[PDB]
Amino acid sequence: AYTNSFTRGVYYPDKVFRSSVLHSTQDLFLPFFSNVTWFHAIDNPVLPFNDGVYFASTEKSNIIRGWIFGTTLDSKTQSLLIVNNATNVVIKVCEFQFCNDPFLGVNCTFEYVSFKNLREFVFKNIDGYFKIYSKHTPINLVRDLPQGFSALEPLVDLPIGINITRFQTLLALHAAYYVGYLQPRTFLLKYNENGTITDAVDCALDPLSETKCTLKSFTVEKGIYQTSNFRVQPTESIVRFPN
Amino acid sequence: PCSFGGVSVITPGTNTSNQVAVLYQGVNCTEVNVFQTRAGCLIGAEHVNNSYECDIPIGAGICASYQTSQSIIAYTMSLGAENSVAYSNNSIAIPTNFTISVTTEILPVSMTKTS
Amino acid sequence: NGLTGTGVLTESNKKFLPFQQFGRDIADTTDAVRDPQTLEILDIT
Amino acid sequence: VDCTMYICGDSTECSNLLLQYGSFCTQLNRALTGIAVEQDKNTQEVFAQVKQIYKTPPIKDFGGFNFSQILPDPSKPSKRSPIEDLLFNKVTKFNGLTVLPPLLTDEMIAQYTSALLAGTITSGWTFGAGPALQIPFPMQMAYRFNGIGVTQNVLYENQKLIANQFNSAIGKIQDSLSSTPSALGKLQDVVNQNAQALNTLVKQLSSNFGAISSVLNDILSRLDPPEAEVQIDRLITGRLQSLQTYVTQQLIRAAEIRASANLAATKMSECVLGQSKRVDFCGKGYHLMSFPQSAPHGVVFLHVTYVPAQEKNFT
Amino acid sequence: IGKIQDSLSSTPSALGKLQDVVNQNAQALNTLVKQLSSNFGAISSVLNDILSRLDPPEAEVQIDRLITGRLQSLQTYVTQQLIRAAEIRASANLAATKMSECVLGQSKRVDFCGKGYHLMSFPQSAPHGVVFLHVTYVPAQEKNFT
Repeated sequence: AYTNSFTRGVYYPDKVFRSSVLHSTQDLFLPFFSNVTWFHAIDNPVLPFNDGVYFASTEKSNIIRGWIFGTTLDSKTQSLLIVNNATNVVIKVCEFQFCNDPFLGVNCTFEYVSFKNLREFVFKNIDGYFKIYSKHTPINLVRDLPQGFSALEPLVDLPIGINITRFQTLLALHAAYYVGYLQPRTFLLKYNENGTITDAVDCALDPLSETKCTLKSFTVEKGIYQTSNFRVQPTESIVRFPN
Repeated sequence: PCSFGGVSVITPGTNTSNQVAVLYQGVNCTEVNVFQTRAGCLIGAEHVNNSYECDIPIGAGICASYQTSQSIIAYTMSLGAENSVAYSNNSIAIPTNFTISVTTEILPVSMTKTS
Repeated sequence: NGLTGTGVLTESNKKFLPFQQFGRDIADTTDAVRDPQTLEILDIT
Repeated sequence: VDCTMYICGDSTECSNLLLQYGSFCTQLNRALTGIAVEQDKNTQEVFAQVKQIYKTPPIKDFGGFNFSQILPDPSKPSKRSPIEDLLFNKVTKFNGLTVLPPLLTDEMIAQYTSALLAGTITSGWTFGAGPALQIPFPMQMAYRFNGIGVTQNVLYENQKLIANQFNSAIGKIQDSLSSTPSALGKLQDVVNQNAQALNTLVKQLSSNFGAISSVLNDILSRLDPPEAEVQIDRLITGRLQSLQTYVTQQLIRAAEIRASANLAATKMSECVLGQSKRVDFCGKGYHLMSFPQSAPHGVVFLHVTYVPAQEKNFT
Repeated sequence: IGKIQDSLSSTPSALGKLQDVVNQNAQALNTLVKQLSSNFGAISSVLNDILSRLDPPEAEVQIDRLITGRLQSLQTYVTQQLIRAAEIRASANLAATKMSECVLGQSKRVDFCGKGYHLMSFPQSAPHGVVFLHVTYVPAQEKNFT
């Protein structure tokens, strides 16, 4: 059930340089059982969304060339609308005369004025700012992105979080989609000093992962353990109370 | 009132394998592969005629182990082989040869000091 | 900012790759912050 | 015990407001696991001293020694001695609490003790360190008597009277154990202590813990913030300090219980597996034999003694 | 002697007793260090920002909860370390007894030092521990007689 941007989909909540240490964080992530087919318009376009790709295979691209779309296929929301001069951009919920069918030719600030290069984006509207993350490696095969174990190391950024649409890590240079099946839980990281690190782990694939997160470790030793108490499901209250 | 109970997990070492079973404590399977036992519900285990000593203890007088390859199975406790001797008013046994053995023993002595 | 004290300044070697604002440590405290105004790593213990 | 639901009463409020505290009931559960595993380790240590199971020959011809009162009864459905049955007959959780069953059970405990008894009666002390060797009971008794410092022929010249005395003594000790009502004091004390402890623990809930109200279901989400946090945090001080004394009176209780278990194991290894020269260790007087028996959460011993009774003045 | 060298070189399961106490103390230290960083209901956990912005009406309750939480946690530092001291002291008493009885002489006690009939004993040193070797005598071959 794994077909990759690999166990990326762990974005980095902040720049705090934890190094070579365990820490599990609860944040907004994405659920299980994401399957899809290939159709007709009376092999992967825009995915079930969030910000990028899924969880296991290999690739390296030099492929993408063109665009006329919206990232949510709307362009009323944040499209991949490039009037963005790569130093200043425009992103328009900014209300202009929208055309219901796009075209091609031959205030909404970035400077501050109107991707297998896996630069994550920002439209997390905690009181209205805009930004970008950044990492890089490409797509020439079924799905991919690479392996390691941790988040990376801090130099310059301005972080607030993301709202774009195709669950991540993204697809670019150096019909309907297909994605796999991922369990959302906490994510353990180990930032080695040299910073050669990508991955994490989940807690409820199975009782194996339940022990893995309960013991706060990775090398589970032979034995027997008990996880969180299973309350026998009280579907409804009891008919004992008076009136 | 309704019952409740812990959810227990039985597993071998990670490098050994990754297949895992699950144990439910105090619950009744009628009220929830299935292996109904007094302890509760088990998956992957069977009443197996052959027995061994306890390797991974589970409780309630039953022990489980990674066994037939090796898989999580349940078996009844086994103590050891039986034996008997012939005792008579005019019987006696005597030894003739010997041997030398070496054994070890470990004990803790102390602990660190802090402030 | 807002740190002051009496002591001997110490050198630094910690590296820093593509996304930071300020230095933070594991112990839920502040131990070694690269200089905000000179863009030079500086660790003081 | 079930920390979160026990102390919060299954309150979503309590849930999202109590995350300030942390891992308290986690290390509480750690301690509970420690004591739980210690119990079974102690039991295995005391009752795991023999590697091979033995069994007695079916013919009961032991030179007058009627061991029926201590041997298991095949006719009865439970293979236990009549004195064991007499002992077993004389000797007679919901709001976030649980009780676990023991790892070992009476059936295999009885099997172990029966195997021990059969092995020792069949082969004396020989099997304690090597392969068992058959040897007649009177010759074993002669060895014991030479061990104490008396010439062996005395046993031969009086063996009938000695056997009569032994049978009479066994009958009289059976009568004494049947009559004695005060022997179970320590076990009864332990059981009553545990019962009273759990009783006060559960009864603790009904108190206010100083609360300025008493209705549990209605107020504590009529008004959560400063009447909840205070009621539930004096409740959690009460709870985790009565469990501070719960866990730690249980650990000191387990410390004395484990000292008792260690001394019991030494008693096994010395008095039961052989004969001891230490004065007044395996009972008073002179020590010859040893017969163990099973009890709920306890063990029972038996001893054989030699005593002189008729002196005369001499020069 | 050769086979005991090989056996000790091979089996790694002996050191569990010492590893247990080492990991126990390390875990206790880590727990007590971690418990500091919590807020216990306080708006902040950094004292400087505390006295700069929020006074001690609720910094007096934050220091109260701090002192009482460390009452339990450091009275239990010393308390499980104290029950541990009781266990280690009983262990040291037993070790000294075994030293004196089974090293400076020969013991007639049954199975007090190894299995069989004890002949020799040599102690060996270990980090926070001790090692013993028991040399016993065991009969091998038997025959029937009358």
